[PDB]
Amino acid sequence: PKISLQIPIKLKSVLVDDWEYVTKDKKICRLPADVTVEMVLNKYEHEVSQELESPGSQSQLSEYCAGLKLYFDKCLGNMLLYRLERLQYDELLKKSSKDQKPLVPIRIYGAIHLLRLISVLPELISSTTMDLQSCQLLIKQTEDFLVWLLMHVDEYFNDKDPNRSDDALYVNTSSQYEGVALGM
Amino acid sequence: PKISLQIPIKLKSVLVDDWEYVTKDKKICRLPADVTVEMVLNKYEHEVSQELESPGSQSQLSEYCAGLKLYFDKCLGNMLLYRLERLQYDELLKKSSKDQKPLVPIRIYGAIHLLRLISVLPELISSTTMDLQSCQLLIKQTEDFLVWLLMHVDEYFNDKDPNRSDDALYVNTSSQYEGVALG
Amino acid sequence: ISLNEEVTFFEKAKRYIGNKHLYTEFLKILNLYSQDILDLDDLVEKVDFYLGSNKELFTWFKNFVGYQEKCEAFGPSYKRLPKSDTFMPCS
Amino acid sequence: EDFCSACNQSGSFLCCDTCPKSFHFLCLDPPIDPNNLPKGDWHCNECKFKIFINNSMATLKKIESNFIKQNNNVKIFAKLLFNIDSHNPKQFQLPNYIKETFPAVKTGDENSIKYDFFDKIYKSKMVQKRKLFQFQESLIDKLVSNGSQNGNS
Amino acid sequence: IMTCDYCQTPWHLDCVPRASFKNLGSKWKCPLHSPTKVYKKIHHVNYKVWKKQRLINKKNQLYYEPLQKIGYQNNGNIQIIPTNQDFKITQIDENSIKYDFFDKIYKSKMVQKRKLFQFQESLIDKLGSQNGNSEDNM
Repeated sequence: PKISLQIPIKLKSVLVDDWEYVTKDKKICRLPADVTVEMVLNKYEHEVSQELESPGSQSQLSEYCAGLKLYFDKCLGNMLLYRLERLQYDELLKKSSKDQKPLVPIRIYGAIHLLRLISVLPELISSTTMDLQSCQLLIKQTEDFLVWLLMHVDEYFNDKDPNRSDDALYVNTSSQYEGVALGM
Repeated sequence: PKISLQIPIKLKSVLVDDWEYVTKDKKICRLPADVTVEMVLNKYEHEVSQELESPGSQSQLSEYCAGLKLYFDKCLGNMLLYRLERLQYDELLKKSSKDQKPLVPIRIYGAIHLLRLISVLPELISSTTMDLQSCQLLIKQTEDFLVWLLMHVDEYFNDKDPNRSDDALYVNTSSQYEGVALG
Repeated sequence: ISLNEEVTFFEKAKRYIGNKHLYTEFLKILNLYSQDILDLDDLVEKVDFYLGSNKELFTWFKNFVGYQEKCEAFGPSYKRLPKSDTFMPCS
Repeated sequence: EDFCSACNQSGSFLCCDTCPKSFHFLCLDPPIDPNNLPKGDWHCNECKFKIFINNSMATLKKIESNFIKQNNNVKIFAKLLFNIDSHNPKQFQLPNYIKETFPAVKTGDENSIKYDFFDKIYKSKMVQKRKLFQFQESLIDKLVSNGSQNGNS
Repeated sequence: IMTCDYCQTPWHLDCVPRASFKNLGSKWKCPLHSPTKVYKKIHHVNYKVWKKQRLINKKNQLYYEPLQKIGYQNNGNIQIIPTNQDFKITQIDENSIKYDFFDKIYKSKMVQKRKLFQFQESLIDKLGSQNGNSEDNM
C-alpha cells in the first residue's frame, strides 16, 4: 500500500513551525550552518555502532548512514529547498564555481534540511520499485534514526541559547532580496 | 476452440505433488476429509456473498457454487480418481449400501479433489456445445474462485508427513490394498 | 588474532571445497541455517562431509557455531499405515 | 501553461520544446540565470531522461540493473538515487500527513571486502564484550556497597 | 568407486558407507548436495516441513535480486550470484551469506551468554548476608 512512516510528535512541530518562518519571516540559514549534516549524521554512525552487537547490524547501520550522505547530495538541488531558499542556493553554485571546488551540500547545510528529506522520504519510496522487505528496512533505520534525534532535538533543532541570532538556525533577510526570490 | 484457464502457480504446484503422492509414493488421501468440497464452497459462497453488493452477481455466484456441487457428484466417479484410489472409492460405495445411505461425494472428498475437477474443466468445456458467453462466464468465475483458493491455500493444503502427523491429508496404502487396486 | 581466521573462514573453505559447483551447495546449506530452516546439529553434520579432512579447520567451525557433542530415526525401509487399516481381525 | 511546476506559481519561463510544461528560471536544478540561456531546446530533466535512454525499456531496466550493481557500496539507496535524476526539480512542499495531524494551517576491491567484513566483526566484538562486561559489573554491584571482585581484571 | 548422478564427484563405496552401486532404483544423491526437504522439530504439531520450490518453466520463472543485502528472508530458494508468480528465486550475493551466517551466530551467542549469566544472577536474586564467598574467589 502506501508507506507508513511515523515522525515523532515534537519533530512534526519542528518542521511545520520551521516552514512557517521561511514563508512569513523569510529567514535563511547562515551557510555553512552551525551543525553540518555530516557531523550530525557521521556521529549517528558512531554511537549506534557501539550498541549493535551483530556483524550485519553494523553493516546496515553504515549502509543506510553512508547512503543518506549520498542521497542528500543529489536530492538537495531537486526538492528539499523552498522558493526563497532556491535563490540562496543559486549563489552557492556560483560561489563554488568561483572557487572551482565542487559544491558539496552535505558538509555545508544544517541538520534541519536532513529532517526535511526524511519527511519527503515515504513518498519517494512509493515511486520506486523496491519490494516490501527492502522498504521495511529503509524505514526501520529511519524510525530508529529519529528516535536518536529526540535525545539531541534540544541541541540543534531546538534553539539552544536562543537570544543570539546566530544560534537561531534561520536569519532574517532583506525584502528586495525576497523580490528576487519571487522572480517577478 | 481451445479454452485457457489461468491456475495460480501455487495451486498448480499442489496438484503436481498430488500427482506424485498417488502414482509414485503410492499414498492416498484420507477420504472423509476435514475440509470437504461442500464446506469449501459453503465458505467461499458465504465470504464472497457479503463482499459483492449487486444482486445480479449474487445469482451468478450462488449457482456456480450450487452447480459445481451437482457436477462434482456426477464427475467424481468418472474422471477424478487415479487408478490406485478406485478401490478406496469402491469400499465407500460398499459401505454406503450397508449403511443404507447413498454416498454423496461432496460430503466425503476433500478440497484437492475439487481442484482436480477445476484442472480438467477446460477439456470438459471444449468437448460439449456451449454458448461462448457462458464459456467466459465459467472460466472468469472459476478464475475468481482459484484466486480465493490461493488466499486460503495454507490451511487447506498442508504438507505433513503421513508417517508422522497422522493428520496429514494423505495416508499410506497397505501392501494388500495396493495389490488389488493395481493388480 | 581470533578475528583473522573468521574473516578468512570462507576463503579457507573455498580453497578446500575446490570446484565451484560444490562450493555453491556449501553456501546453500549455510543459507538454510541462517534462514532458521535447518537446525544447528544438522548443519554441522552436513558441513562434516565438506570440511571433514581439515581437522584443524572443522574443529574451528565446530567451535565457532557452538556445537556441543555428548523417534526421527525412522529408517528408509518402513512406512506407517493409517490407524483404520490395523483393525483387520486375528482370531 | 502559465504557472511554473516547480515554483508552483506563474513565472517567466524557459521552455523545453518537447514537453509543453515549462519552468521558472529560479528553480533550476543547475541554476540557469535568464541572462545566460541554453541554445533553443532547454530539455527538462524528465525529457532529458527519455532521450538519454532513447525511450527503451530494456536499456532502462539494464541501466538500472547496472546502477544497482555499480553502487554496491550503498545498495538500499539504489532505486532512489536512480530515480532522482529523471524527475524534474520541485519546490519543497510540506507533506500532507505531517500537516494533517496539526489542527491549524496558516499558508495554503578484494581486500576492501575483507576489510569491510573485518571492521564490522571487530566493531561487533567490543559491543559484545562491553555488554557482557556491564552485566558482570552489575553482578559485583549486586553485592551492595562494594564490588564482589573489588577490582577490575 | 562410484560417481554422483548430479554432482559427478567420485566417492568410494567405503567413504559414504554404501553397500552397493544403486544403479536400478533412482539417481544416487551424493552426500555434499543441499537438502530438498527438511523436517525441523520446533522443540516447543511436533515438527515443521520445508520443501524447495519446484523449478518452474524458464519463461514463467522470475529471478529477483533484492535491494536488501543482509537479512532478506529467502525461504530457502536461492540462485548464487557470482558477485500469480510468487515463485521467485531470490538472487543472493556470496558476501551476503557470510554476513547472514555470522549475524545468526553472534546473536545466538549473546542470547546463550545472557541466559547463563541471568541464571547465575537469578540464584542471587532468590537470596541477610550473601555468603557467596565471591570475595575469596579470585
